[PDB]
Formats: sequence, structure tokens, C-alpha cells
Amino acid sequence: DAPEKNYERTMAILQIESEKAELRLKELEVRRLMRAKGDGPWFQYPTIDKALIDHSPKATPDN
Amino acid sequence: PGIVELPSLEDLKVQEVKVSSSVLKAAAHHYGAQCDKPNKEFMLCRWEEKDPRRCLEEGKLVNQCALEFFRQIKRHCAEPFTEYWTCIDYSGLQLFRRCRKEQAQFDKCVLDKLGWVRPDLGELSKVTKVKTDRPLPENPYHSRARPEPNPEVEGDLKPARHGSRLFFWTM
Ligand SMILES: CCCCCCCCCCCCCCCCCC(=O)OC[C@H](COP(=O)([O-])OC[C@H](O)COP(=O)([O-])OC[C@H](COC(=O)CCCCCCCCCCCCCCCCC)OC(=O)CCCCCCCCCCCCCCCCC)OC(=O)CCCCCCCCCCCCCCCCC
Repeated sequence: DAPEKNYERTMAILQIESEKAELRLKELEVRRLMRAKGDGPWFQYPTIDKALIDHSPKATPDN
Repeated sequence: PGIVELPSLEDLKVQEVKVSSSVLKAAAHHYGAQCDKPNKEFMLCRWEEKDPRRCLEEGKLVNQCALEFFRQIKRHCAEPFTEYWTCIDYSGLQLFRRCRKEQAQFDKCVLDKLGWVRPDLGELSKVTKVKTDRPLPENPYHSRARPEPNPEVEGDLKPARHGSRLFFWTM
């Protein structure tokens, strides 16, 4: 292989791996903040569906 | 928290319908016939406000219209009504079915002297509409502001940037 080929192939490898390492650190920080705050699409533990509530008039008024 | 507000004892004084349950049960069909409007304004206010403190005055109208219901019995047909609720009052389950001739005497004297038609089978269980002037409660549960929902997903789905990014797996 030419020194140009090895050199530029090395630069492409280094770009891909630096992007992956920065993305791994960002993945760690995103998971930390989403577990802390719960305002993202991850760690959305379920609550009760409010469509299960009967909103009809009941037998007694005070409810 | 706060102090729960309660009305005074003068706000709760009304002339009570001081008659027995067999007396109420004897005249109950003509009561539901003739005392329709204030009773239904009260029960509409009672299921809508969900608060009896906001339903006192309408309730007083109930206790205003019930007494005038019984005075109008007492002025005209006291004896057939008395003969009827006594027979209702004998039964331990208070059967209407044991008391049909006294019911017929009371209904005859009421239709003659007051023009009242007894409700049929299926009438007093109707859902009727009520025209009141009081406004609709905009928050009957006194609920505070609901929390804002989480942001939904938008944007077109792109591939994963250089795959799994799991240690050395390039896909
Ligand atoms: C126009 C449309 C049509 C076009 C058609 C074009 C193609 C025509 C030809 C069709 C055939 C295609 C063949 C598959 C594509 C090339 C695969 C390849 O070379 O991957 C390179 C891959 C990484 O090299 P690369 O330079 O990064 O990528 C070059 C290519 O672009 C490779 O692509 P990549 O960069 O995208 O690589 C992705 C990624 C690259 O990998 C990574 O990023 C790293 C992760 C790899 C896994 C590491 C696991 C380590 C722990 C387990 C070790 C197990 C024990 C070792 C094996 C013992 C025996 C089983 O892959 C993986 O992570 C998947 C796992 C590895 C699978 C490799 C394919 C295996 C097929 C044959 C299986 C036979 C055994 C193979 C060896 C098994 C062990 C791997 O090499 C290895 O991981 C080393 C293993 C050797 C590769 C397998 C070669 C396949 C042919 C073997 C023939 C001889 C068989 C002899 C008998 C059986 C053995 C006893």
C-alpha cells in the first residue's frame, strides 16, 4: 500500500473511532440525566392509565 | 393546610318533614309527581357541585315544597291517606302490594280533590332535564394544574452512527 493510502485510511479510522468514543461518553451522560430527571423517552416506568377512570354519575354525589 | 368552612346553625334551620317512613312511602309516587322541579334542581345541584354546602338553599326548597305537599294532603284527604299509610305501616317490609284498596281510596280522593295522576310503572325512574340559572362549575374537584406531558418522538429515524458502538463491533 502507498503511504498516502495508509495515511488517509488511518485518518478515516481515527475519525470513526473518535466519533464513537465521544458518542459513548454522551450516551453515559444522557442515561445519567434521564435516570435522574425522568423527562426523556428512557426510564419511563409506567403509571396508571387515566382512561380506566369511570367518569359517570355515581350512586352518591360526593365524589 | 386550610380551615374547612362550615355554615352556621341558622343557615341549617328549616322546618323539617317530621313524618314517618311509611308516611313518606305512602305518598311517594304523588310526591315524585308533584314535587318534581325543586327536587330535581336540588339533585342536579348536588351531583354537579359535589358539595352539600353549595346545596343548602335548593335543599330548603325541597323542604319548602315537601311540606306544602303534605299540607295540601292534610287540607283535603287526611282520612284516606291516614287509612293508607297505616296499612303501609303495618308491614315489616312495607309492601305496596298488601295495601291496594287503601291506595285506591287515596288515589281516588287525590284525583278528585286535587287532580293528581299517580305516576305509572317506569316514570319516576326517568332521566329528566332541569333548567336552572346557576352556572356550571368549571372545576368541581378543585383540581390544580396537571403536570406537563413528556415530549413525544418526532423526526425521521436515521441509522445508528457507526452501529452498536460496543467496544469493537463496527456494526
Ligand atoms: C452488491 C451486493 C452483493 C455484494 C457481495 C459482496 C460479498 C461477496 C462474498 C460473499 C461472502 C461474504 C463474507 C462475509 C463478509 C466479510 C466478513 C469478514 O471478513 O469480516 C472481517 C472481520 C473484521 O475485519 P474488517 O477488516 O474490520 O472488515 C472487513 C470487511 O469489510 C467485513 O465487513 P465489516 O467491516 O462490515 O465487518 C462487520 C463486523 C466486523 O467485526 C468487528 O467489527 C469485530 C467483531 C468480530 C467478532 C469478534 C469475536 C471474538 C470472539 C469470538 C471468537 C470465536 C473463535 C474464532 C473462530 C473459530 C472458528 C469458528 O462483523 C461482526 O462484528 C460480525 C462478527 C464476525 C463475522 C465475520 C463473518 C463470518 C462468516 C464466516 C464464518 C466462519 C468463521 C469466521 C470467524 C468467526 C469469528 C469472527 O474479521 C474478523 O472479525 C475475523 C474473522 C474472519 C472473518 C470471516 C471471513 C469470512 C469468510 C471465511 C471463509 C473461510 C472459512 C473457513 C472455514 C470455517 C472456519 C473454521
